[PDB]
Amino acid sequence: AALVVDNGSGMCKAGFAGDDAPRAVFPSIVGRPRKDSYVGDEAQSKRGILTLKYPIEHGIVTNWDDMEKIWHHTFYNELRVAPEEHPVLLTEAPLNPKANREKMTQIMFETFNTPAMYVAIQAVLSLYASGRTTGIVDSGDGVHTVPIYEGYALPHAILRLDLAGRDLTDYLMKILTERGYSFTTTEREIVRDIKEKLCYVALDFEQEMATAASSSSLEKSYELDGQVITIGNERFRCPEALFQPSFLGMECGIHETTNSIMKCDVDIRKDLYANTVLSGGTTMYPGIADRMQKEITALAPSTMKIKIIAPPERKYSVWIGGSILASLSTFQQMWISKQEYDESGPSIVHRKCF
Amino acid sequence: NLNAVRETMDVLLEISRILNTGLDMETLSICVRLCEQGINPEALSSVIKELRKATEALK
Amino acid sequence: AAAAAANLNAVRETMDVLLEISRILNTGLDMETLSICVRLCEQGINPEALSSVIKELRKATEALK
Amino acid sequence: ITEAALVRDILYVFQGIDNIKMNCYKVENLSRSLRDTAVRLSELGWLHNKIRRYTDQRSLDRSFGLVGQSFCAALHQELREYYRLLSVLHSQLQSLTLRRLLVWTYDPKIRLKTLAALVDHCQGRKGGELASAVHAYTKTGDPYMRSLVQHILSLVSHPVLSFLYRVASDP
Amino acid sequence: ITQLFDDLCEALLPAANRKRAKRSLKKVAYNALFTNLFQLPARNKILMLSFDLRVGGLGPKADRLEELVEELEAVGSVLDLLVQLMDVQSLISREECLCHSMIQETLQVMEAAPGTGLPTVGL
Amino acid sequence: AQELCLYLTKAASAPYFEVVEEHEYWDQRYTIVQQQIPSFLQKMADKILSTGKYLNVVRECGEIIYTLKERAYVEQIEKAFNYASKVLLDFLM
Amino acid sequence: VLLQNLCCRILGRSEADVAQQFQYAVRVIGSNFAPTVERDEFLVAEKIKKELIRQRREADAALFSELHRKLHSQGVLKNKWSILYLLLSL
Repeated sequence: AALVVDNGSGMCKAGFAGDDAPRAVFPSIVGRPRKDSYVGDEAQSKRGILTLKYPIEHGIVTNWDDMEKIWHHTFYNELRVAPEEHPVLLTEAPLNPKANREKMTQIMFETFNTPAMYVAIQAVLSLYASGRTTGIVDSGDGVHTVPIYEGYALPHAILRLDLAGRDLTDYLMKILTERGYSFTTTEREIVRDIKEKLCYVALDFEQEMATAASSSSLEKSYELDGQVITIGNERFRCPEALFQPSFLGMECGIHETTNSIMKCDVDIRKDLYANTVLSGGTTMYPGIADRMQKEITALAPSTMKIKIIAPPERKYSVWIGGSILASLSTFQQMWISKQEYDESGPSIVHRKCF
Repeated sequence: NLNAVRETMDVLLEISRILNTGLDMETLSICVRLCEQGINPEALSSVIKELRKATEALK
Repeated sequence: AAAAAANLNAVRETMDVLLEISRILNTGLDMETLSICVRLCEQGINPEALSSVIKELRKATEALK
Repeated sequence: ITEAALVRDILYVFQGIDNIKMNCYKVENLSRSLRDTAVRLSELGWLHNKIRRYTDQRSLDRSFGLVGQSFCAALHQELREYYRLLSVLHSQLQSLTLRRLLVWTYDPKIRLKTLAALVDHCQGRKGGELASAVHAYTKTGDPYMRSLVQHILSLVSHPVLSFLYRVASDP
Repeated sequence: ITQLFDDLCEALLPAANRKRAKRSLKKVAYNALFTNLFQLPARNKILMLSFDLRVGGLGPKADRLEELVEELEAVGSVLDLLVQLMDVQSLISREECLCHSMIQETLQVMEAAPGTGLPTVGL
Repeated sequence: AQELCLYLTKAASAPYFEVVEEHEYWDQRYTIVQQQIPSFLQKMADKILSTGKYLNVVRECGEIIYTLKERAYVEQIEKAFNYASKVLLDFLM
Repeated sequence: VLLQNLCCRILGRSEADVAQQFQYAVRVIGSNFAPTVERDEFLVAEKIKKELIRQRREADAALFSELHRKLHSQGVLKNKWSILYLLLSL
């Protein structure tokens, strides 16, 4: 079996190629005492006696020593396999520095002795999962609008937005506190749950605010120790920040950023408009697809055909795309083999994983 | 609306029945809803003809 | 080779003679349209039916102009 | 008497038309090994009579109702097929033998076992009371019978669900 | 969209390992979907098939195929996917091929080597 | 003869696995019969009776294969009894 | 598919534009596909000469007789009756 490992800024997803879903998902954290190293859920569970590190906080690996520990954890603890016995498909963020790609390659072959490996861009895998090779795609925990044409991401048109799930969770804690409650402590986990369960994107912000101000029709209850609290306009005000970052003191929203299309050759822009795919946990808010449709339509030419694709399984579309790719007959010749690595070294990744 | 999208889905079965396509009622609603997403239909013609091919190797 | 170029000559001849019969009869056809009506008539098609069509599409292109 | 001659008459006793004559089809010489296998084979044709008499006696009177027709007209779609099997078997008589028939007609020895015992359990039932006595044959478990009778019920219970979508009435 | 391909792969799966084949058939769905992506009006393609109907008879059926696409106007990409995928003498010639395909399917087993067509002897 | 006696029990059990005897205030409705216990489900003779019983007090209101030394069916029953209660208990709260 | 090229030659449009006419062309061509009269190129020839003579163009009536023989000389045309029956009508 080939392994598929999706390296996420907040959560890593791991499993076996061919499967419909990852076998394991865990926090991208490594902790050491304030057993010497803790990784994943355990690090989170015992965070009280540990100092936590986030080696891929914004999608890009910043500490390779701890990233190596996350991968070790992935193989031996989560999947219970020996990496030297299975090819490994890894995912990377859009605009990942070339040097990082070589580092990942060297670590897999030299540290884990993988028989074969490959690295693919997250957004590209999500597009594959939707059955397309062309389109524009990703909102996760700590961080993109990625135009893709014929399977190739267009780096010049890729845009990064340092606004994602983490920021939305903290913003919800802030407005719930302003409501009269008090969510300030690492309470952050509780609010993250409230966010994932009761939030939604309003089709029209002002109208929704007016409804919530004059009635209780949008209110939902949430039970903590038994205390039941009420969440009102906070339900949609929280994700509204994706469309209006100023609510967070940030100077463009996701609809406006999806600018990426305008940076592409005019001849493929219509293909992108007609194939705008959503992926990532932060795109799971109910109502987000219709809101994007409305907002993009307002920005694009009146004669443009706009279509937003929001797969029900988009939270794991990156991993699923990797499972699909690694299972393709034509992809087998694409793996970087240990032989090829020994022949050309780490830099082969640029040619093999273009 | 669900009454309209039922009729439009019921008419579309007949034009797939006289065109002699093997698509039954269940696989049709799967493919109609999947085409409704926005996938290109030139590719779906190949997956169904291959899924039906590997299915025959079992029997 | 050769027999594939001798056929392209014997067709440019006939398509040039049928264009002469077409002008002395004063059919409004031209060299491009006439090559479509010849191909159709090779497969076997009622010229009483095909000519009713041309007498109609030419009768509707004026209501739009 | 040659074995082929027996194969000629048996293909008729499967219908009711009689060496083999008419309650067992007593055959009347030949060796004992032949008479015994004919006896069982000939008797299958006798069953076909009991199921034919009902779909002919009740197709006569016009006071059997609307359910008693969809039943008496669903015992015929399960008989044309029994007339297709007799078609195939006759084309090969021109080779098949007695011991070869037993495997050919081992299955239609059961369908002609449920139907010939489904028309006796519901003799005087007319109207809905008949659609309730061909449903008391589904609690059987046998996957071959419970999937046959549960089809005749889907035809007999069509007129009942025609009044309902439109209970003894008084003139 | 990541699930609508998972429900599609279930319908085309013929009922009975049914737990790993779905995992492998989802590969054939993805391995074939991206080949076309790597590499004209809509109603006209129906008429070109409406023509071929009327030629071989069955006129009214062809006058029906055009009758529905006219009311389906008052979705275009859906019909573009569908286009991609003696009355007595035929009766006596059907009920005669049956008796040729019924006495053959069982005489090919009745007369053979002992234990070929039998599945219990193959154990 | 172990492939055979597995082909029979695989087919002689479909009716049973598609439906413990019933009667006609609620502890006398369904009651376990002690004799007819497979003696390899004897461990879970009480969760089966308790699983269907909860399904009936809601209905009137409004795959398993045998393997040796592998408990894939003993685990399969607990996965349904753990849902049989969560639909009734929630139905009363 | 070939009938639709014709509707794009006579009317200058794309197949996505002109679809009402092509709906009328399938109505006439279809159900009228089989030839209704016995086919002979002799009779159709003696009617294109009789027509060019009637216009005082007696010189082209003897030129057609030399162009109708060349059609038989090459031999790439199977149905010569049809294409002449049509060219005469237009």
